[PDB]
Amino acid sequence: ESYSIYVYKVLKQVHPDTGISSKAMGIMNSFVNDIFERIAGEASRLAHYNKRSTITSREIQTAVRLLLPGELAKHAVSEGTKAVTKYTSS
Amino acid sequence: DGEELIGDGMERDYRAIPELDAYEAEGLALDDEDVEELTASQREAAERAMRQRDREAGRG
Amino acid sequence: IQGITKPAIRRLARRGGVKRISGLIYEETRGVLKVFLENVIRDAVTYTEHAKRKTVTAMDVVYALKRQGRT
Amino acid sequence: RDNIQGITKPAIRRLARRGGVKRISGLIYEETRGVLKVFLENVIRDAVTYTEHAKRKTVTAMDVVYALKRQG
Amino acid sequence: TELLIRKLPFQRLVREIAQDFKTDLRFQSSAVMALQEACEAYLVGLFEDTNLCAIHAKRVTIMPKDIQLARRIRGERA
Amino acid sequence: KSTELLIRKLPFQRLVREIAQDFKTDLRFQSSAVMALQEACEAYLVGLFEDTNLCAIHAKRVTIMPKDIQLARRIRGE
Amino acid sequence: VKQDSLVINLNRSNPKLKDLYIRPNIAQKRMQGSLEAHVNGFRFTSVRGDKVDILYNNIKHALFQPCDGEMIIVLHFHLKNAIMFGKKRHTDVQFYTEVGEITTDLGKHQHMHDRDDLYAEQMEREMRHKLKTAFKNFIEKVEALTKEELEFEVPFRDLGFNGAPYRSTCLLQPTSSALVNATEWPPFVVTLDEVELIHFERVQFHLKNFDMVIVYKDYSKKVTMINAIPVASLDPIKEWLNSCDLKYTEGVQSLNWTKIMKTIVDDPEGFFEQGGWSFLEESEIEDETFNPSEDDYEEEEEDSDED
Amino acid sequence: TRSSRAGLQFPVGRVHRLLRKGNYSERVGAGAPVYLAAVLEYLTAEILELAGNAARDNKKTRIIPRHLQLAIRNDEELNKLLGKVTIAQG
Repeated sequence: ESYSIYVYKVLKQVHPDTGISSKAMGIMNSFVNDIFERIAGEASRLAHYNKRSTITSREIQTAVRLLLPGELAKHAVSEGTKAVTKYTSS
Repeated sequence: DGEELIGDGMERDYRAIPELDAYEAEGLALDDEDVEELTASQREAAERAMRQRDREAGRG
Repeated sequence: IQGITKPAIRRLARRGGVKRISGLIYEETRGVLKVFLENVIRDAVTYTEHAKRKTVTAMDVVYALKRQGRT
Repeated sequence: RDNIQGITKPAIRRLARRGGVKRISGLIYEETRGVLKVFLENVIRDAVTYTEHAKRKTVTAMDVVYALKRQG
Repeated sequence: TELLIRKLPFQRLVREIAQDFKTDLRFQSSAVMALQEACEAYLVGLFEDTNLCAIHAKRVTIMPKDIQLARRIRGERA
Repeated sequence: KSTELLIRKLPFQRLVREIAQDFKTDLRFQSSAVMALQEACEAYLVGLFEDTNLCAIHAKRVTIMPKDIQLARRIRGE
Repeated sequence: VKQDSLVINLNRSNPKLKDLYIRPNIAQKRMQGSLEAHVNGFRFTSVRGDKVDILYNNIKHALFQPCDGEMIIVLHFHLKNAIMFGKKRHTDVQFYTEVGEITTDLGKHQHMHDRDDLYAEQMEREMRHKLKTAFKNFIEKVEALTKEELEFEVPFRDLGFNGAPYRSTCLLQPTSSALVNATEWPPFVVTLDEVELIHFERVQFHLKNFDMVIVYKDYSKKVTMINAIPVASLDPIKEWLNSCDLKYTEGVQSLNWTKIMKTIVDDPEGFFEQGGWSFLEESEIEDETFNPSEDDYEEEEEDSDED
Repeated sequence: TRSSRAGLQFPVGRVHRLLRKGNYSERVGAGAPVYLAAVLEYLTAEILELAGNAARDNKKTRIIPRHLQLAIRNDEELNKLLGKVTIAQG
């Protein structure tokens, strides 16, 4: 639905003194929905490319490295790997 | 030979007139009415059939 | 019926930096507008029809726009 | 210069013979080489990613066609 | 605000072209705004390409030939 | 399936090695992969040359020039 | 406008270089000749004998564009006063030399010898070397002869941009004290120290390019509108705008410059009496701000997907 | 509370449930939602950083649509990625 609270929290994380107008907030929701749907469609296609009946984090890493340009791809797989090594640490 | 757009005459086309810079409520859903969007399977089936008849190009 | 105001086309030309148009471009622009409108409205009405209701929402519009590459 | 500059002129003129191409000038060679390098890098990025995430080091034709149909 | 094409004629043309294919529609205000804005953006892009083509041909005047050439180079003909 | 005598295979594979050294070193290709690469490359180049000739002949000139190349790229988005 | 008569010195040998096509053409047929440096001005001659006199003090900017990266090498001259020759009055006069390109022969009668692998690009590179070496010698020799009265200028091609100021699109190249493009005749020249401010038009959400307005320090001259400059050249121009450090501002609307200059010419006092160039720089009512007290009550609904 | 185990603010479990709700594939993996929320939080944080810096150079607290436009315009890796979008006003 609306993912406004998590965006407000990361906004407080990077620049706490800032806020956001509601129009820009709905545009943020639209953008995050669109990019999530693009990467999810890419992952659903890869659920058939590599023949796996399930989707692992390698597929999401591939989708990130494909849909993104040079710097952002590596700079996002970094955060992905940090969070997955955090979840694998129980 | 042609018309002009730089010089005199541009500002007249930007005039604010209320009866034209507004919308109308014919065939418009009331804001009080609640409407639910598509499910995944519905839109996937619709777009699959749509691409098939886009190769078809029946109408025309 | 081809109801687009001519100064709207002039404003469109100005936003694109066009300088000298002829007295014939208006019909071509109306035709291309109708060309794009018919396809996008066909996609939107199909999305509304498979939703099992008769209401056209902005979400249908963005879903129709997503196919071309504009989100 | 690079290690090697690219493809030869008669290859480009045969490419032109296959298009409706008429009256080729003497500058299109270098621009063709540059745009070829740009587009080749754009596609080989995806090709090598597809081969590396297919858990192998052999780049087959299937990865190539996957990349071509993804770009669209 | 100084804006582009006025809302009412575009909405009327959209309704006419929409009733051409289906009857008895329910519209949302945001949907019509999205239609108008997306059409305006795509039209500005195509106008910019058309001006580039008319400038390439050493002419200061724009003609529909530039429109068709831009549309075909984009790949939008069928 | 007629895209053959345009491009010599030797500079093609030399250029494939020059581009493969940049991103991932020591990868291997089958011959079918190379043929598919060549087919796709010649297809895109002949399409772009068609568009370039369209733009050049649109310029009231019959000669193809780098301005037509850059115009076709910028409409295509390269 | 009058001119100065050119004088010849037979006491010593003067600079000389041939194979320069003149532009613009004196007769309607394009024509080639030779060029010599003298005591007070450049003497351009040809096989017909067209005596083109270009006075040294009459040269505002001496332009040179080389033969690497472009098929034609150009020696361009901008005059203070336009001169009449061949019944034609010209202000910018260039002389150019070509290297050689094929223009046709694409399979209708194309010989097989392109596949003979002559490797003629090495000969082309040596020809380029000979032309650029000869031009370098000519430029140093004329620097010696001029006593450093005037100075030539070579453009920044690497950090140039694509622009369409005239009816035709081209690529514009900044120089030390000018922005010029003599390749696409009619040549475009402008001097940097003569421009007060630059105004950019049609900046918005992603568009292919933009317009740009050059506003001169004087006002009886129309502002020069350069259209079709890509977004990729937006800030790089600014990287050069802070080199000579001239003021630049942006705007979205295309401006009525005819009326701007008319209002400037008729009554100059009132324009600076209102601030000067101060037209180069509610919303909450028009745009609600997100209320930081609206939240989703539903939590811990993640559920378990097991091992 | 697997979002605390993942170490990032985004709702990994909600991401997983919306992935299997879209009926993209048969099985859905245990590690994909963590990586997906990781890259989503990274991109949200980076774009919020860009928007906040634009708001600071504009001398405002809130970020409006124009701040987002000026932030992605001065980034070739978001113009070459998501320069093909449509948002003007509301």
